[PDB]
Amino acid sequence: KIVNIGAVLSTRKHEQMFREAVNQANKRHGSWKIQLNATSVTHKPNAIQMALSVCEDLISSQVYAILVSHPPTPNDHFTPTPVSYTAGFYRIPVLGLTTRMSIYSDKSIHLSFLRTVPPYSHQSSVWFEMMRVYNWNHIILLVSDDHEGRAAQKRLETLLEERESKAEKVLQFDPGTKNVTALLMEARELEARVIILSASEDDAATVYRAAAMLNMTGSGYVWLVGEREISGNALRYAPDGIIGLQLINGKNESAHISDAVGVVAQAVHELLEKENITDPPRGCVGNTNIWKTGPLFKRVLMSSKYADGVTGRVEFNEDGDRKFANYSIMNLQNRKLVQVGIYNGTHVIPNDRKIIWPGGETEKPRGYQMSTRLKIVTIHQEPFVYVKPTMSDGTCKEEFTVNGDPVKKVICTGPNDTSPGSPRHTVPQCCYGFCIDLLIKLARTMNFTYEVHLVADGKFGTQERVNNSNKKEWNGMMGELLSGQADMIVAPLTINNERAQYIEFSKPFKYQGLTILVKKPEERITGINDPRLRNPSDKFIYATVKQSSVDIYFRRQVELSTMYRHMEKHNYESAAEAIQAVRDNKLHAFIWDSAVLEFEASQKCDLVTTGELFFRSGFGIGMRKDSPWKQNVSLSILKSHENGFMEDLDKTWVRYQE
Amino acid sequence: QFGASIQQQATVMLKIMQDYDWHVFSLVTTIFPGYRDFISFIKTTVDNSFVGWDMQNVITLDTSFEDAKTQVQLKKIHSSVILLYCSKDEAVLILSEARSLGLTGYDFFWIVPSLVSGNTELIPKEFPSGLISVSYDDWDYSLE
Amino acid sequence: QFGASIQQQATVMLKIMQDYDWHVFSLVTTIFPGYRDFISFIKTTVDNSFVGWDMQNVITLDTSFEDAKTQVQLKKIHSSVILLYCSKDEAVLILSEARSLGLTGYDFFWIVPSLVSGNTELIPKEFPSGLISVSYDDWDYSLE
Repeated sequence: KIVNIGAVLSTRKHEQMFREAVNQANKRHGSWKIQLNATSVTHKPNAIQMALSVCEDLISSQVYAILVSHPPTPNDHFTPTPVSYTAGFYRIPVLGLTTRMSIYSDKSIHLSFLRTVPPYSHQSSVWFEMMRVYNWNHIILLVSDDHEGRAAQKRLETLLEERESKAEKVLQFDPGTKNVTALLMEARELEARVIILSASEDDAATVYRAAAMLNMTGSGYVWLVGEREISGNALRYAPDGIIGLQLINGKNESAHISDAVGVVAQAVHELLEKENITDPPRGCVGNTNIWKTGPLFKRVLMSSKYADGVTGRVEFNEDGDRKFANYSIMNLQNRKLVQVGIYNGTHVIPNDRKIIWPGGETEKPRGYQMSTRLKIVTIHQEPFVYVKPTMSDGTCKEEFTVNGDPVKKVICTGPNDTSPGSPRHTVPQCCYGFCIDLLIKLARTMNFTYEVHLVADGKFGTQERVNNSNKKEWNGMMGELLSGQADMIVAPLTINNERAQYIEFSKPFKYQGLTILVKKPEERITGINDPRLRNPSDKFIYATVKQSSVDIYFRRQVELSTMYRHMEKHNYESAAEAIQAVRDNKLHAFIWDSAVLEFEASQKCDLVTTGELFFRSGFGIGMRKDSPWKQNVSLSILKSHENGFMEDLDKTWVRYQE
Repeated sequence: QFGASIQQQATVMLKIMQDYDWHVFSLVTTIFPGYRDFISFIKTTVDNSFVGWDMQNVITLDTSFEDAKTQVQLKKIHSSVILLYCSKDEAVLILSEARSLGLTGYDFFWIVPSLVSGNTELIPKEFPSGLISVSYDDWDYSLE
Repeated sequence: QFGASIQQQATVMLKIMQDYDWHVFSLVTTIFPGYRDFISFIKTTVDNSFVGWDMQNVITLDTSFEDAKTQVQLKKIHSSVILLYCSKDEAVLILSEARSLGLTGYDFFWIVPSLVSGNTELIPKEFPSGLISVSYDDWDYSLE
């Protein structure tokens, strides 16, 4: 007829308040014959013998609830873990009250741990409420604590599942280092300014000093931190105008103890109304039998619904967290904490105080500034991308064409040869041609600067297994684009269904098919329907560029596996290698696009194309995902389609013959 | 530890599914902890495998099943291979509902991990004869 | 008596299906008597039609359903038009089971005979709004 409650509490005044709450718990519950005893223990500066003393004292006491209520501990470990593990050996609920670590959220590790405080990842949902208010989509994540970093990434993907957007940059590294400013500058070069930080006080002060020295706290830079990042020297190193969070009664222990007493008391009076009552045995000596109503009492604690307390509607979810939590939103106005918002369990309301930002006006700074210098990457296409070495030092010889058109070149940067050939030789040379004039037309239509560089290899990019952990990766232009080093691929991109699933496409500027390059008895082949090419031999030598989209289009064709097995022994690096090889009469056929070989037939009369025209497709501009550089650029491309500028580009290279 | 984690075990089970061309499958996840890492590992493995897995959407749970709202999600299942991540006392009720809903047919498969499959002696009669399990408990190599 | 028969009503319902080109359908028959003549009349009508109907196999019920073996035949239903022949008492359970299956969709039509269509006043809440029925109940021509 007795119920024992164990507690690890230090101060005698709060012990007296705890005993007073135990005494007042039996007030409104009638004259029932249940009794409530409480046993509180102090704290030795160690942790092993503390765990020993507490575990054998609570075995000898046979308690039902175990409480740890020590915020101001000098050790920064904050580990009530061993007593919770010892109670989880017999499945006894330990109600943690102080810490908010995400390692306690794992119920597979902490089998019988409950708590009335949520982890900080739920604050990101509050920050998602910022996304419900300030209408901001692209974020920049920075988490140093990797024990909670996977849970923060999980919660972030759970929040972004609704809008189906993507985080622009995520970062995880070892806490303790200092040279993280390179990734800060890489995030600075991005369009967004939203900064989400999840670390301890030392790394927060380190990144505050790094943003202060590099002036990343100017206009438009969105800063959004929590309670751990506004304490200690991080509060001293914080810039003025930063927005932070505050836990209402997060450190106020006296009402929190009474709330915990009310929760435990109503849980015990709920459990007394049901059958199958079991008791914890004397597990110190000769008792390893588990307490059989562990998950039963846990299920009692799952449906615990309350209506008493100064905090309010305390309620457990499936994770045993805190529902309907009042939060405060603070601002740092001239090294002074100024309250600028309140938060109920679903909605943010700013108070009568104004919101003064570190940048300009008091309204929200739209920190989504698009890149005025679009990084352009391309492959060396032979009739389209002419690359010429410089004359004296980084210069371009301004030669004139035969039609009175001056060639407007650009200073591009490119490697010299392949990686076994050239170890490291990347020089700036002169790029011009077809798509360069297309980019000149785009820069004439819309005012934006650019940065033309070249892809490191001579491949488009295929979907290949990386050599560890069985993961798909891309390479080439797609590998340089998806890594964030490139912005817009201006190249004759072969449009297919696989790449449409991953990135968005624009309107095609080129429209052509496929053809066969031969040299001039049947000297022609007339397409794929030659039966000798269905079952080839060592005579008809035909191949294509290694890691090309033509090979992917043939890989989708499940009825031409013989050509896929035949052409893999003769794939070359570039198409010019195939031109030189068939120039020496070593090749016999080559599947390639139409107008390139038409221009090369206009250059060299021995180069002969075939008669058929299959795979009538289009080539456009390689693009990113949903972006404001899509609609206006596509309208500019269609404006180039409707006028005679396509005919002008034909007059430059296509219509011009010899 | 000298053991085998659930991630490498999921890798081995998806290797089994790749070696059998069992590409049309499903996934039922309960409230047993360590489950979102399992879902995310399945998502990354499907995104990094040459199969292109035809995966049915995840049947999620909230509590012990009322057989009212979980019934609709279980009646969405029409695929053969069924994956599950739960505890044993949950799996008894899951297999009882699956036999009650007829999900234990000859076409339908059931692959469970080693954490739900406990003692070799304690086998309740509600288990389907043909239950696929993967555990590193090798009787050929003793403790010595 | 007057009016049509069940065979002429089946002819009218197949004329409805012919006028709308709903050629992909099924047939679900319960243990209400006169059912083998109904199935044979449908077979001879498809065999005497200019359509070339796509008829799925006949789902035959046995008793009050355990929702174990009948659900296997109900999950085989991939067609659009569902043809049901039963009484008024079993129709509530069949429509509730089909709603639990999710087989009461927008493309999943339901055409019922006249005898299951009972009282105009007594309408249970398990009827889909759009339930197709055929009966000789004409209000424009009275008894006189």
